Amino acid sequence: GSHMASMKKKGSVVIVGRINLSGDTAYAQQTRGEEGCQETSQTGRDKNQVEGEVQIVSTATQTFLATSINGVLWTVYHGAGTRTIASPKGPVTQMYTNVDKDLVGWQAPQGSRSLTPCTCGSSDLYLVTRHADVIPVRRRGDSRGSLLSPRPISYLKGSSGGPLLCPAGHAVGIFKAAVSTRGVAKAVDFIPVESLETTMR
Ligand SMILES: *[C@](O)(C(=O)NC1CC1)[C@H](CCC)NC(=O)[C@@H]1[C@H]2CCC[C@H]2CN1C(=O)[C@@H](NC(=O)[C@@H](NC(=O)c1cnccn1)C1CCCCC1)C(C)(C)C
Ligand SMILES: [Zn+2]
Repeated sequence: GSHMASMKKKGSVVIVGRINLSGDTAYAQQTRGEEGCQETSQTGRDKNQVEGEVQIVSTATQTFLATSINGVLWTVYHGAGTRTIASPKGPVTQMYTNVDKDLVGWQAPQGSRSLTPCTCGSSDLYLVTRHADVIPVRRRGDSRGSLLSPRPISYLKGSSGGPLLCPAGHAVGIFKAAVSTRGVAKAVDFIPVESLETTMR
């Protein structure tokens, strides 16, 4: 048995900022502070204006990224689980959930802009991090790329759910995991955009 009246609900994922890629300079903007984020996670009611393609999102314990592609805001299952996302009308249920792909998605919030999937086949990629660094990555397989400049794994913490882009700024993948050796990230693992496209039909 258990006491049902005291069973808690998981909070919603909350948009707390964005990585601004609109100009000549990439930079992180915060749109909600910690107290606001906590309240909004509980109510699921977020009246803030959303802008841009890459959102900074938070659960109760973690902060990471979510990326709009083709009208869906995507992130990683290992970060978001099955959580709703906060919105002006209250919590919004996931439109896609796939633990096997490590992928989730919600309808893209009004005001967001979407990336278009890459069609050029370029293996010269750019990873956008949660601190708005744009890091060159050479594609090494369907779901792997090598960092041109290896970094401590700390550099990539919080970037899960962010985009890998081709030279034309189209979406190639969603960053999911670092391949690390003695704390140094030499490569990255990602969910290829073709996998998102199959999920969408
Ligand atoms: C991302 O979720 C994030 O931004 N999280 C912060 C809290 C909000 C995070 C970004 C990492 C820089 N991703 C992860 O933590 C992923 C997820 C994927 C499912 C489990 C976790 C683990 N993870 C990783 O990136 C890990 N990497 C690995 O487990 C790789 N293995 C190794 O690096 C390794 C090293 N020595 C011996 C054996 N293995 C594997 C390699 C094969 C492909 C998948 C990843 C860590 C260790 C956290 C970087
Ligand atoms: Zn492209």
